[PDB]
Amino acid sequence: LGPMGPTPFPTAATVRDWSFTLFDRYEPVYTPMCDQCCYCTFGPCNLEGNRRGACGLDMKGQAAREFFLRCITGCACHSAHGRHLLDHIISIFGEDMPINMGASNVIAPNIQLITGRQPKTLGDLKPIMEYVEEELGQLLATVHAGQEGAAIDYDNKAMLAGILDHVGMEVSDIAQVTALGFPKSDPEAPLVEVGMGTLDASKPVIIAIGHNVAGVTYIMDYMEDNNLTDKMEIGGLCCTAFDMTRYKREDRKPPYAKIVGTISKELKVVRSGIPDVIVIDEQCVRADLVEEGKKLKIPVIASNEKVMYGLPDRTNDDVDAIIEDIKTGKIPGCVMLDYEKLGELVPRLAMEMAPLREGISAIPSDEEMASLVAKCVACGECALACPEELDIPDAIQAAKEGDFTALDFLHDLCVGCRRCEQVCNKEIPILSVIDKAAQKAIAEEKGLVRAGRGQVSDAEIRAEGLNLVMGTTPGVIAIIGCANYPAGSKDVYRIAEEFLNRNYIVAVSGCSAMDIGMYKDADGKTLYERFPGRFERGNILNTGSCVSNSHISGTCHKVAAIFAGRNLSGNLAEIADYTLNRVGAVGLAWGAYSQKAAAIGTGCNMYGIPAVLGPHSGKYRRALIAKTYDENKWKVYDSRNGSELDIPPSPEFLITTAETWQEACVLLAKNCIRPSDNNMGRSIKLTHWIELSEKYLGVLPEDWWKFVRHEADLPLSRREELLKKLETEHGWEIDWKKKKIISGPKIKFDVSSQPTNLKRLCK
Amino acid sequence: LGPMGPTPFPTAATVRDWSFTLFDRYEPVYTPMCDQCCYCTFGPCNLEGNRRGACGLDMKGQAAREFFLRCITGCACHSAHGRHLLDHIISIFGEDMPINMGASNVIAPNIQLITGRQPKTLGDLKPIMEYVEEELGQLLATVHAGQEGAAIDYDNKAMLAGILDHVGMEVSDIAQVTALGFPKSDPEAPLVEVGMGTLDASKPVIIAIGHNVAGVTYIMDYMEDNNLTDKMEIGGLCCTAFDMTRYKREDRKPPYAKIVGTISKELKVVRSGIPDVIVIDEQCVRADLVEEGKKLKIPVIASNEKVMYGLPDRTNDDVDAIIEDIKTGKIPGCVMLDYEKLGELVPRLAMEMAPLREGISAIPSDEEMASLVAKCVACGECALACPEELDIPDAIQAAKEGDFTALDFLHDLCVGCRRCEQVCNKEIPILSVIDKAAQKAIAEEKGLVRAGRGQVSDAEIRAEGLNLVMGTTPGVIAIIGCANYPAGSKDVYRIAEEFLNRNYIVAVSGCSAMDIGMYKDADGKTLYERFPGRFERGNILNTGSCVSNSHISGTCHKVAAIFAGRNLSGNLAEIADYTLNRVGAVGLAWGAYSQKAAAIGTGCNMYGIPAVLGPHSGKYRRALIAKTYDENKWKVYDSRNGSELDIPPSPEFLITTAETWQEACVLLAKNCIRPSDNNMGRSIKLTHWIELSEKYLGVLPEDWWKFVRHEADLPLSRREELLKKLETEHGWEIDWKKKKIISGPKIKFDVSSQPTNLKRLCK
Amino acid sequence: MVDTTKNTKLFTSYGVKTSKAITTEVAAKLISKAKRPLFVVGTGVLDPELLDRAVKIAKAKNIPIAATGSSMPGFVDKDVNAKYINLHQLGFYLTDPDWPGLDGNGNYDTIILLGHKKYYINQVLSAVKNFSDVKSISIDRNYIQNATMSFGNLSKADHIAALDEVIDLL
Amino acid sequence: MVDTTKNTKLFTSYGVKTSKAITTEVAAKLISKAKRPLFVVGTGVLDPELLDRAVKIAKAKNIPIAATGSSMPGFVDKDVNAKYINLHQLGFYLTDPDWPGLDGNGNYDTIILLGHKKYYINQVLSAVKNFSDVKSISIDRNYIQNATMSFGNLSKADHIAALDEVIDLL
Ligand code: SF4
Ligand code: SF4
Ligand code: SF4
Ligand code: SF4
Ligand code: SF4
Ligand code: SF4
Ligand code: SF4
Repeated sequence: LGPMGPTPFPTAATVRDWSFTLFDRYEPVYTPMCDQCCYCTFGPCNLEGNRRGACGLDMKGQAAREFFLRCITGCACHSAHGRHLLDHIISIFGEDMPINMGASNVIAPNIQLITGRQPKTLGDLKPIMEYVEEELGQLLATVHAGQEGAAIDYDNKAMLAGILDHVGMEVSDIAQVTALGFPKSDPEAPLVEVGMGTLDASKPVIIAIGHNVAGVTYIMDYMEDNNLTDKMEIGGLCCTAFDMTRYKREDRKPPYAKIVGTISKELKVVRSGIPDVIVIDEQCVRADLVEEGKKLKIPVIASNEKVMYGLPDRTNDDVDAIIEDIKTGKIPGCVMLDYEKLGELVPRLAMEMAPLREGISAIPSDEEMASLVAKCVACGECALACPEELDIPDAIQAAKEGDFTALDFLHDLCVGCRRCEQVCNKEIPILSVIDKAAQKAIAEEKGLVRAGRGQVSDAEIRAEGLNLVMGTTPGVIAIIGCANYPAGSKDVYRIAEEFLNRNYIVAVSGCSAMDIGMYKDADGKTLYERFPGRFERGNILNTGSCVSNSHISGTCHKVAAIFAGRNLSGNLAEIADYTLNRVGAVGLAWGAYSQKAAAIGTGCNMYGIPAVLGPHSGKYRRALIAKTYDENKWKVYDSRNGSELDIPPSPEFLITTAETWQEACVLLAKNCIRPSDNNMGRSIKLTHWIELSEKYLGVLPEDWWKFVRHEADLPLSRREELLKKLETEHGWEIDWKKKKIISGPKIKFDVSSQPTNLKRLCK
Repeated sequence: LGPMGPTPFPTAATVRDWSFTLFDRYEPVYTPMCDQCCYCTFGPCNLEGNRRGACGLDMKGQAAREFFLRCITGCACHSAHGRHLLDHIISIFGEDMPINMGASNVIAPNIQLITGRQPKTLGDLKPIMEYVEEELGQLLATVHAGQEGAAIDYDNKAMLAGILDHVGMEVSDIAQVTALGFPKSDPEAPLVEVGMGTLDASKPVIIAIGHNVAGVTYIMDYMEDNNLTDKMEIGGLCCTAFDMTRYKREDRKPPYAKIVGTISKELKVVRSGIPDVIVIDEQCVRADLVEEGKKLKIPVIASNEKVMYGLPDRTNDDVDAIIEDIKTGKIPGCVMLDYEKLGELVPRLAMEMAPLREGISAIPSDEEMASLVAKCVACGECALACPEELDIPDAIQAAKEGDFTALDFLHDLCVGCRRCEQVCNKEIPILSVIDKAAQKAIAEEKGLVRAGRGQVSDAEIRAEGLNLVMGTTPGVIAIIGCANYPAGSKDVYRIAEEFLNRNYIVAVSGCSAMDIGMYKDADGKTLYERFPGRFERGNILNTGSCVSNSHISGTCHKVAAIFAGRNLSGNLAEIADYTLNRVGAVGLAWGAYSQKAAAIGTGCNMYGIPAVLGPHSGKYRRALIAKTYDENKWKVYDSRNGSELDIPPSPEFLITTAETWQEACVLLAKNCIRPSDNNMGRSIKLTHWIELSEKYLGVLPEDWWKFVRHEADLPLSRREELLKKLETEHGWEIDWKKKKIISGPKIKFDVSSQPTNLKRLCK
Repeated sequence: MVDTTKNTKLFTSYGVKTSKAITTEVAAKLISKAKRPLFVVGTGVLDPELLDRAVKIAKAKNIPIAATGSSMPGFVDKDVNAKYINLHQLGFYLTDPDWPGLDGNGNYDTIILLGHKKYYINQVLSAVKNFSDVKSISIDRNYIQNATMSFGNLSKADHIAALDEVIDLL
Repeated sequence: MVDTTKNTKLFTSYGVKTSKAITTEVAAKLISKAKRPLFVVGTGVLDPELLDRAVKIAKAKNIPIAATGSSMPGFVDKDVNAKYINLHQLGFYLTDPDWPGLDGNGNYDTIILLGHKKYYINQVLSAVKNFSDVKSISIDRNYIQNATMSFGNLSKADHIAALDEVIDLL
């Protein structure tokens, strides 16, 4: 074994020092969802005004505990996914298959960073899952009444849950990529079609919803073996679609499976009537699917123990009997946990069900729409019950005259939750009305998205290191998370295009990749075909599902390893400090709603990676924000001599929520600045940040001068006027005969300086 | 290996049939604690009127999910406790130590029933914790948004979490009893002093709060080795008191440690100033102990990673330095995770701190009480904020005249939650006022409680079998749970005395045993001295902390194995059916508040053991109640021929809540009746149930005639009058010359009949 | 006084939907207009100053009584039709429209609540009002949020005066 | 118009405590009596009518503007003192009494909210009203529960009329 760091297999106590060091600067800000705690029967306790309950826990402790519970729930859903996938893979392919990921010296940066192990076979991932489970259990034991009382150890345990979540995601992704023939660090992954307008109603259509791909692989194996690829359409919602589109795609051949959309599309697709059978696996699946499929005669087949849906368990019955029972209407679906029989039942069920249910949908006709629109009274309940705050009464009133453009506009912003329909005393299917009004847009809804490339190889990172140093790549922008967007699915596209035009590195994943790939320019090209898919400036790469997010974070770890020679094994604090002080990389979850997104964000924070969330994420009850005005907060140590060093206030947050995509763009541009940047990197980052601020907020930033330590730290195009602004408004002394800053900056420039947040790394 | 049942190492799918069979009769009843769901940022969603949220989950699904989360939290806190304790025990003693627990053919009935494993060494419990952990993770993954939709599959997963919790408790108790020298099936466990008046203020006082006795074991070792037993006082709150008392008590000698009380006493003792040092470990610890010890100069030392309390981590520092820092007031405590250093620091800290904090307490003097009582203006906020609904304004108004009897009455009912003080604009320490008013009662608060006896031996069960079948023991009453009582800590004592006078079998555990042992009769004797402590009629036995509850249910399992020769290995459905149809045992949690109590109740339900909980438990959001008026609900199969058989409606619930202890007594007496009873057992059960109903409700039960198949099924002293009541009100034909029932019973008597709920168990 | 609506304060809330605070006139009208009411009483009615009030209310309209808990011994002497039932069992049965009732003549439409605890009756009503259509009138001294209509927060003497006023207006 | 209290309906509630529904006279008095008010403005002010109404309100009483989000371009040409700040940051900074403010003269005591989303401003006010002592007046369309005082639920024309009537009493 090689050199091991101070923290192998961390626990709550083992990472407390680093977490408290982080919280010293980036203090937690709690935005509680309630004023009450509803945990034990001593309550519910009122905690308004930071009052304490019957157990002594105050409002801040309750908010921290709620966020910690969210984080551990997300960590438990990637870990359970990882364990189930790894167990199936070991059962099928054997437990001695060498890990096949690509071309990198470090295969599993997250696993090696946390546990210190260096796996080489699929059987060597088994212990890591045992650890990830064991610690997880301990963490859940803290949600009990009477456990941790302080609100800071809850935050520390949340960061521990985040890093464990990243480890579980890495394990799952490695297992599936090694076994199921996913692309291996391919910078030329095949382009797959996305959108509701891709599925063809002529052929039977199968819709797979969930995250696991174990059963979908059997389904597509049966479809290929029996030659039904051209006679049947297969589509996926959520990340399971990405998993199908990566399956057996290392040959760089276009696939036949199609991605339908994100979670917000699910009900809409069900209301369209296009699906002839819906097979659900587990995570991110609407709970009212049978309640609509029974009306539209769409069978529902469950394939997981996590989500059985209260359906009859026909695992031991014959496929023909189940097909007959579903055909004759006895049951609306079934639980079929046997993958071999499921992979035959699903396509056969689609084939035998398509002719009997063609032409049935919930979309109203012209006269039905006219009557439904004329039925409304404008009572305002639907607008109150809309999560996205959509002007539904105004849209309906405009549609009364015959102006159906308002509902067409509302279609993009709506997330298809039908929560409005349950508060309408007139019983108006508002979601169906909006869908019918946007029928044309739905028909012309197509796009291209690049398949999951896997993890970033060492060669690409090494090539991009020079670009980062020489000030040609301003930074790294990751666009991940869910699809609970506040203003439709175009904001992610706008942000990605804006940052790609400025030669950033954009890495996407999850539903955000789907919604980015749904829009084209005048030439009818998406971003994926407009920009290359490598890891370099001006390129947008797709890692795949949420379990590939680890790769993103993992990439940052390799930057600390392959460039500074740092040891990865069990060295979380050192690598996190390096990443926080030197690497300019920001994540963005514009529509995060699920606990998986919270766990991913917390794990990214513990690795030193700041993230910007959508406004809805303010309901997560925790952010990490720094006090810019407090000059004593921004002080570090010098690794050369142990001296006290000053750093500019960047990044100014670890987790914060933006409100509009323009503010998000400005924040992402600003928070890519790091204290270790050389002159060229600082210059390009300042140029882009100032230009974006002028473009979107209309003013020059009020704190830009905090990042100007050298005359070569200013934009080339606007250097002299910025020097004049420094001299006149601040009194800095500038050598006007040499265009040099004589004096005035608080922090001098020293590229050889090594900032650090850990005292034990000095001298 | 031997015979294995159909369900070894169960999962969510493997126990769905038995869960659905149980839910067919005992339907779940949901009593939601809230009208909103707040799990993801799509919400909070209003679900009033059984409406669905943005994910399609309705109100019933949300209530089921909340109860399932409570159950898995409790299961995770006994499992984490078990893993930590077992790891420490293996590290100290080695993993090849034989499991010695007493005289029983089956050592671990729960483990053998669930996993089908026969562990013989402490290293053979390690895989079982791995399973208990691993499945646990999957269960937590269901708490996510977009997971299981139907509420019935949430109830099934809750039952799975309950049985897993029982397995974890069994592992915990096995390890600790084997290693730490606890009594082993000992029917002569030593008596232990309990109460607030036991502790002596003239000596240094250590107070241990928690559940595990790993560090306090080192503390007691240091105290004994250095000969400080007679020079100091050591007391325990919550289950750690029971565990520290049982420590090294295989010799049947009186311990020197004392038991202070339950959780409701914690703040009270802190307000008394009696403790000189407080050491906190884990579950059931108030979160404001430091906020009071800062005022009263009481150091608070943490000893677990679960509960660190935001204190400085001085694990690697010298004990003398920590003692000096605490003495000089720099810090109010520290995290001391090193057991060897903690076991020395705690007694030394108490010795060095006792002389410096004598005579300091929060209890007011006479003039201060006069001022505080005269300050109130009777605004009614404290009564509103009181969890137990106490008439605090009336008590204070009565005390304004000098009548302090109302507060003395209120002292027993209060639970030490300080919630009133936070809503008093006059800033009156109401809890301290009540404590001072009841100082005289507190001074003489003493009692005796029998130490934890471990698990019930085989010989005692075999001896009690004859008494059960010859109508000598009416049934088994388990009294477990927490101390969130609605009307003080005397109702449990009254129930236990009432059922002990009628020659029931009373088994106690947890805080309920503590509160039973606090009351005496005229002769100044507690129940533990009035009745013997073995498994026999008219005897009360104590199993210890709530981790010993796995013995209680476990005992029931042995009843199936010993007398019917049933195979235990992986046979949950068969053993549960046997227990539900034949064993007359019922449990009672009068003050259940924590998630551990919910998990224990659910696990008991999955084993066929009905439970009655206190009124506060209505906040658990789920009960299991049967439809007595639905005659088609009560039908079973006959094992001899597979025919349909009718059974009387008993038990009528799997888990319910009562309002007063008299109603609880009536319900417990009624629900000990089982279909597979001979004449004598049914007769004695009916006699006791009818007498208790007449005594407490004042009327004869309206459905008694349902449990009458034979003239020998009636009470001996009231046979002819009941026969007349049957004849003149229902039309039954009775042979008045032979005192025999000719016709009228719906269900005939057949002692050879074998009722069952599983058709696969028939011919 | 007669107000019974001047105080509707709460410590914790179940949601945005709350029971309507009504006066004695409205409560008497609702009780005397119901097609099939049930008087669900708890142990708190055992007060010697509330038990007679409850008996008079039941006698005025011949309302059957469900004596939940251990309040049955207070109705043996009085010539009323009172039956014992578990409050949780009663709440479960009320949501079933196929339950014959305490006399076999079917289910009920409105219930009257007196003498309960604020945290137990609220929990039972949390199921009754969400999974059924049975209306509830709370004539207790605590403001029950989960009922359909309820008295305000009243003192003991004020509650008894309001009950007397309801009795005289029945 | 004058009535901004007749509609305070909500979908979900944070708890028992809720903001007071005030009228235009009370809102104008509270704005004009504040010692150090801050006009926290979201991007919903970009509506031209709301834009000039907010500009007039800020001009009338000399109130500095915190243009959260991307609403700064609507104040570049208007002669007001508007500065950009993140709303989540601003809410964090408000709870610290040692924060110099947007001009270095100290913290504020009263904030005025106009043109936000009811799920974001409510989340920020959840921290502000629980971990500080800063009062909030919501002159927006929606009933903000987490504020201290707020307008009712009004339509666009009703909101414009209410803002006008406030501006005339300023
Ligand atoms: S956190 Fe959610 S469930 Fe708990 S009281 Fe608040 S709204 Fe109700
Ligand atoms: S956990 Fe604490 S705050 Fe929450 S309900 Fe129980 S006693 Fe109250
Ligand atoms: S809830 Fe129905 S009736 Fe009311 S405004 Fe909305 S669509 Fe119209
Ligand atoms: S279905 Fe669409 S319009 Fe209706 S409430 Fe949900 S998001 Fe709003
Ligand atoms: S989990 Fe479902 S019900 Fe709960 S807040 Fe999210 S969308 Fe609403
Ligand atoms: S809250 Fe204080 S002032 Fe009000 S009634 Fe209670 S003790 Fe008296
Ligand atoms: S401390 Fe006691 S009296 Fe005060 S509110 Fe809590 S339980 Fe009631």
